[PDB]
Amino acid sequence: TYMGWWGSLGSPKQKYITQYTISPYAAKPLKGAAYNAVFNTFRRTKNQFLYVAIPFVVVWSIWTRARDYNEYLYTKEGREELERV
Amino acid sequence: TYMGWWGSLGSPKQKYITQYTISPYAAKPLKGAAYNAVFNTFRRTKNQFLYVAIPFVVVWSIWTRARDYNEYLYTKEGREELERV
Amino acid sequence: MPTRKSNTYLSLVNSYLIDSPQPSSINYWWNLGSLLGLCLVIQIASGVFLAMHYSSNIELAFDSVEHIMRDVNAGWLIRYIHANGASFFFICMYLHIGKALYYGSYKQPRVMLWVIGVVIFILTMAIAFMGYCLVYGQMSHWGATVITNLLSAIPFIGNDIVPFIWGGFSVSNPTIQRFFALHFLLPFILAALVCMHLMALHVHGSSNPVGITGNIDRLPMHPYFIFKDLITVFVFLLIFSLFVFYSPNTLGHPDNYIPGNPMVTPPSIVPEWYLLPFYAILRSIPDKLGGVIAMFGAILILLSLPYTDRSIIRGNSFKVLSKLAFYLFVFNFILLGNLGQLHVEVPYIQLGQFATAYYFAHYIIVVPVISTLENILYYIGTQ
Amino acid sequence: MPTRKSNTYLSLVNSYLIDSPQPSSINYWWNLGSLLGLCLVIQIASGVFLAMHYSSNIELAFDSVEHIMRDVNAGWLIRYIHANGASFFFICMYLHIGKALYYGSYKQPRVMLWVIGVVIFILTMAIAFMGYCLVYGQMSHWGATVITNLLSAIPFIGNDIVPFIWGGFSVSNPTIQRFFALHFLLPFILAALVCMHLMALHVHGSSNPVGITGNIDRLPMHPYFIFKDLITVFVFLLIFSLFVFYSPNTLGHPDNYIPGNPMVTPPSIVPEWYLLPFYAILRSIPDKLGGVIAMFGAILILLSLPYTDRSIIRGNSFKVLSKLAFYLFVFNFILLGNLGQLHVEVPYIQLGQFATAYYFAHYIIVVPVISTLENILYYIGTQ
Amino acid sequence: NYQQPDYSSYLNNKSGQGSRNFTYFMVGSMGLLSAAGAKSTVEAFLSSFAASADVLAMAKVEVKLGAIPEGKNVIIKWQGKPVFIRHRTADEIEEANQVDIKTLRDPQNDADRVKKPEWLIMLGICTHLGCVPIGEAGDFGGWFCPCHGSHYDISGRIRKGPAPLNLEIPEYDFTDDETLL
Amino acid sequence: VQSMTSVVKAANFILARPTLSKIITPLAQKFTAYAGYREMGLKFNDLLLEETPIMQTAIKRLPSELNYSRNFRILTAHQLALSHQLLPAEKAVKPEEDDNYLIPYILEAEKEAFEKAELDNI
Amino acid sequence: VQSMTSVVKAANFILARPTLSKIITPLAQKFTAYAGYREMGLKFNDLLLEETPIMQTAIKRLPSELNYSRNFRILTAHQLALSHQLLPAEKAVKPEEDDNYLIPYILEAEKEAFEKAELDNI
Amino acid sequence: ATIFGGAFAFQGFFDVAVNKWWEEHNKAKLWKNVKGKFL
Ligand code: HEM
Ligand code: HEM
Ligand code: HEM
Ligand code: HEM
Ligand code: FES
Repeated sequence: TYMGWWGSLGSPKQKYITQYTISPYAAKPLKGAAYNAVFNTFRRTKNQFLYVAIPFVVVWSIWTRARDYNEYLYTKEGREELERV
Repeated sequence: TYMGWWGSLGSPKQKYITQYTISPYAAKPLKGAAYNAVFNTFRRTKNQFLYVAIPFVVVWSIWTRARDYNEYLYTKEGREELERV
Repeated sequence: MPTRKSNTYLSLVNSYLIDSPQPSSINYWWNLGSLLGLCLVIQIASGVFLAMHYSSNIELAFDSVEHIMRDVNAGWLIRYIHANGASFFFICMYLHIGKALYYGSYKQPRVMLWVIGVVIFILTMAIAFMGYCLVYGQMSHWGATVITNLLSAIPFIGNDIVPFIWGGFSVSNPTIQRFFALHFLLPFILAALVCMHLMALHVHGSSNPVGITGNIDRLPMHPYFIFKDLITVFVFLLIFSLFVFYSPNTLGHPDNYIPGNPMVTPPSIVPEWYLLPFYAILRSIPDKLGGVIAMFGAILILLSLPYTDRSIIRGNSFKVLSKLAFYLFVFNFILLGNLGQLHVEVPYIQLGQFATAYYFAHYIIVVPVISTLENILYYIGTQ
Repeated sequence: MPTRKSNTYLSLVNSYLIDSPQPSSINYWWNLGSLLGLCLVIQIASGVFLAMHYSSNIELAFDSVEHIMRDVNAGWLIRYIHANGASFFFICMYLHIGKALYYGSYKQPRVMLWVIGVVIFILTMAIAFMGYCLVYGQMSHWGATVITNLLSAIPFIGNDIVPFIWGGFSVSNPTIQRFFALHFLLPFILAALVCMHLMALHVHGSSNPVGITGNIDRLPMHPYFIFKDLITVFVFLLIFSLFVFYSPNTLGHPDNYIPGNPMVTPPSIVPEWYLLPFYAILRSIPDKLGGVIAMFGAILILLSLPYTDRSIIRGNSFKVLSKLAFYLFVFNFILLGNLGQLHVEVPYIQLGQFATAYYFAHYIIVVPVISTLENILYYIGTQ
Repeated sequence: NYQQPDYSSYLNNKSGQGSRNFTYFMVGSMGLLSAAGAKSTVEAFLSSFAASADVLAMAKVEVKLGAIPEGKNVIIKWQGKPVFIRHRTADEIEEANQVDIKTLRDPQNDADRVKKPEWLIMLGICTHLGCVPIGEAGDFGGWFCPCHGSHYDISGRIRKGPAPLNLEIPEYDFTDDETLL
Repeated sequence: VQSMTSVVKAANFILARPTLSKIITPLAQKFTAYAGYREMGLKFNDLLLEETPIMQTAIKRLPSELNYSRNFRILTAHQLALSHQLLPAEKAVKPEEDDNYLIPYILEAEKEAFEKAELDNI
Repeated sequence: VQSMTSVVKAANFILARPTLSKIITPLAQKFTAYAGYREMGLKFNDLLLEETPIMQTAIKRLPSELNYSRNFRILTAHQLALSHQLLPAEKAVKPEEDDNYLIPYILEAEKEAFEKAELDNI
Repeated sequence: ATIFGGAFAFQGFFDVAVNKWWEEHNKAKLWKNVKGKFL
């Protein structure tokens, strides 16, 4: 398999890396939650916006044209065009 | 645990024991089925009979006594003894 | 590695069926487990095909059963299976408990396994009883009524729990509907318990008729004990056919074919045969609370058994006195089952009290006393 | 060893919940799995409490549901839980498929898991649909009728399979009763498939939002991703309560509260929202057999996805074009779902045909072409 | 190495490739007997899925026929699906007299779609997404499928819409003021 | 389960007193002969419940020859139970060969365990 | 999954032709810049799907210094994704450092596998 | 596979054997043989 248990997770020989951390009780919880959740969230949204906007814009433009045409067909002035279809 | 897989079943160090056997397709199947199923089965029943018969005899004697007493109670002669109980 | 080991799913199937290192000296009794599993399938299988036609409404339960018997194409077959197969499920379960009691399959390395066993037993009984209540015959209805009335004996909560069970003020439509739902369900909880049973079996393996360690000579399972499982399965199915097709109502009670009527109690109330022993115990104790406690103890004392069994040697195959005690216990259990169906009469009340006394005395006196005596006798004889 | 490792059952619980080495970089999306399990419990739990009052007979199904709503003590709560919880089950499952599609959770090491995923999806749909048929409202009955009529399009066996599905000559009492039985059952088969899903996950572990191997930096699950799962679970339950207690019928269709009447069809036939996309695909293809084949392909092609995705890099997080393609596919899927509930009209027939065309084109053209193009672009860029 | 135990008595008398062939024979016989038994059991169980005797008896149920206004469309409940018994007047018969070998997904005429114009029998279930058509909204003058707007001709032929076929005609026979299914 | 320490305690409680010895010992030999394990080649100590840490230690501390003889006797017993046949009288284990070979090691194991328990509760 | 050998074949097919090179290569650099993996400390070859026998062999045959550098870069990427932050532009992996260090070993593994497959069907 | 087809051979063989032995053992009792007397 590609993932063992804790003793051997399949990681390559790892060496020269030092990891530091502090106790949760000694660390401030939710330090910059107020500032982070605004500024960093806006940064993430800015980075990922176009990928969700361009597809959304295309699909919603297609949906809007289809919906508007459908609304137009079922009206007194759309009767003839509905009949032709 | 007390039973590992095939490589290490927990059996002590075993040594000097040679196990011979012949293949099927080269042995008489049901070699002594007819004679054994009679003689050996009778031998096994003979050995194990008393253990089943003495408890069975005791329990069935108790049951027979109770059943006969119950049948006797509900008769024109058992009416008085039934009333006394 | 072979596909039967590399793939996790096939790896599990292999560990349990194809390469499970079973001991080489196991009798045919060790096949009962497979049968039980087979029966669990059958109970479910036929069961799932009865709910497709069974209507749980109280005014439709019995008519729906008769519709299954008379109108559905193979409905008679499905019902007779689902019923006689439950009877056979309990036959095989009693044989599987008897085997575990004779051979010390409940002793140290497998105590955990034994515990799940007991739980399964308890759970199964519920299921069976509950399913029986679904037929809503005379005996069905009045069995439900008697059960709930006895459970009404809990010291303080008793008066309040019963309406929660009945879903009303007496066995009625809500009771039958909830019994149907929980009866459809609890078999799958029992399947989970059976999976836990198999896990606790696989951790330490199965025992031997000789009791001694099997590790010295263990056999695979695919060519061995799978083809023994087939003998046992086909014998089971042959007897199951002799019952299902010929005399399928032998194990049942005729009064169950009279639609339930609360205003007329039948002459006698008896559970389905396999619950008769415990029912007898319930009647042996006069107090209702005493009776229910004594009954549930009659089921739970199997848990105490692995600790009261002070035997140094696993199993009875090599023990003189313990074999006599075991067979006496088995025949007293059959006597309790017999007294369960018999009316509470002059000799039978005392006989049932004595039988219950000895049934509990087995576990709490005879097994420890006999095991200790035989340990001492073994040591003295060899010296 | 600690009790949480020595004991077999606690060892399993430890392997899957306490010590499972999750990657440290997993988003909140990886919590959806847990939610689904929780939802699977809710659907079961609440579900079992509705079978305790639901009467499967055709002339009592809708009235029995109304009895639950108006008469049973918390019956309204249990029904709303069971319905909106199926809707949320499918919301979470669609999110769990969307995550597995965005990050390459379906790629080489986890294909089996992915396959089980798809099966689960398939199975769940059936369950959900079958459960809907139990309400036997107008929409319930007519959805059942339309599904059966379309399934009658199999070349030869179609004319014979449908009467087996109906148990008669039209959606009637046998159909509803068998739907109730299979609907009560298949959730437990789905629990088994979920356990298989979990084993196939455990064999290789879960992926990362970065896609690269997590073995370099993994964390236990008990301190981490359990209290993350608690956040996700409480958000789930908070929204679930916003729905269940306030506007519980928002996701349902009003016509389902009109008791089923075979002689008067409702103005429009639409499944519950979560099945709308596939329904749309079904109406996009004119031929009934072609429609059913395309519908089932719309799900089964997820199996083809792990092989058509020719990307050397797992996941979309670091891929520009693939992210545009994935979001376009997601929005087209939502468009198909929307078209599912709209009438067959002038623009919408063509729009649904194009939407289905691109839905399949995603898997069979866009994923392979885009993945290969991006592999080439990556290699050229670094050199 | 050493002296093996003598198996002479245990050895089979039969040929080397023959005994394994016989073993194959019986193992395959066991497998195929088990397959036959499983087939029998599975068929027996699945046969429960099929229509129970009650449903079969209820079907093929005669309908109380008789005099009714000409052109009025009566409704029945044979085999669950609605039956649109219509006593179309001579005007409908004359209209159907116009043959149609084209512009019809299934060219047909009252010659086969009805035994007599005074009593027309036709199942109301539509073709695509079977639904009960409206008895007077048909674009062709007959029934109309509201779900897709399909129009059913007075003869039951599908004129417009997503109809995959024409209005199915039940297998009901006619008699003296009675319907004989 | 009963400890070999307690089993031997009771056995020596009985054996020391002539009346109980005379009454029981003939019954002990009769019970051990009727037990039927000797007909399968097993000595008494082969029957002992191996699945305990004390007993596992006891076997793990057996000599080589006794260990191999025990392995062969257990295998022979398994084979005899497998084939539903017994050793002839001449090949069965005689009463004098049932020599209680493993008891001393089990007693040593229990002595160690009991001292450890006592000192942990010093 | 596309074999790396095929990826390099396509890449050299494009690069050899000056028109396709002049068109794609600017888009190639732009695409690798917009990909966003460099801001997390990852080189391109860190993203490669490790869970394959060929790739696993390639990793197993890396030099020690490259192996440790890869381990640290992967760990840093995991930490950054965990804390929802990106490296500053001065610390991000520059285009020149995205040096395709692992491709030679991957190509050697692919060559060995393809030779084995070809000879197995000789 | 050939298991599916072969199962038909045995099923049909036993089915026809029993459905030919049964209406011979019971021919005096079945309906189709008694209906003549009451017609
Ligand atoms: C070990 C598990 C089970 C046992 C031991 C068991 C046993 C029984 C028994 C003894 C009855 C009495 C039926 C009679 O006397 O006519 C019964 C009834 C019933 N059981 Fe089961 N059962 C099990 C599981 C299931 C399951 C999984 C289902 C799923 C539907 C089910 C469905 C039913 C139904 C519908 C009835 C009603 C009986 C009838 O309508 O004839 N059972 N069960
Ligand atoms: C559906 C019900 C059950 C199933 C499917 C099942 C399954 C099994 C299987 C497959 C075996 C191995 C074969 C054998 O030893 O016979 C086994 C053994 C055993 N059965 Fe069960 N079991 C069930 C219920 C029970 C119950 C209710 C008890 C006791 C109350 C029990 C006690 C045992 C024990 C202790 C063993 C171990 C036997 C040994 O190792 O010697 N079982 N079981
Ligand atoms: C009751 C329904 C389901 C349950 C309980 C379930 C369970 C889980 C769990 C516990 C995880 C690990 C946590 C996570 O990765 O989010 C997981 C991941 C996953 N889910 Fe499911 N699953 C279900 C349905 C599905 C379905 C229907 C699909 C696809 C059609 C699917 C695809 C996956 C995949 C591929 C993964 C692995 C994610 C990865 O490693 O990146 N699951 N699932
Ligand atoms: C993942 C598993 C399941 C899913 C997704 C699911 C989903 C659904 C859905 C959507 C409905 C429609 C109800 C409505 O719209 O009012 C329904 C109905 C129903 N379900 Fe479930 N269900 C599941 C499992 C179960 C289980 C285990 C039971 C056990 C009894 C159950 C019992 C019922 C019942 C009785 C109904 C009838 C609806 C009513 O009376 O209101 N379901 N199910
Ligand atoms: S109404 Fe759906 S096709 Fe006739």
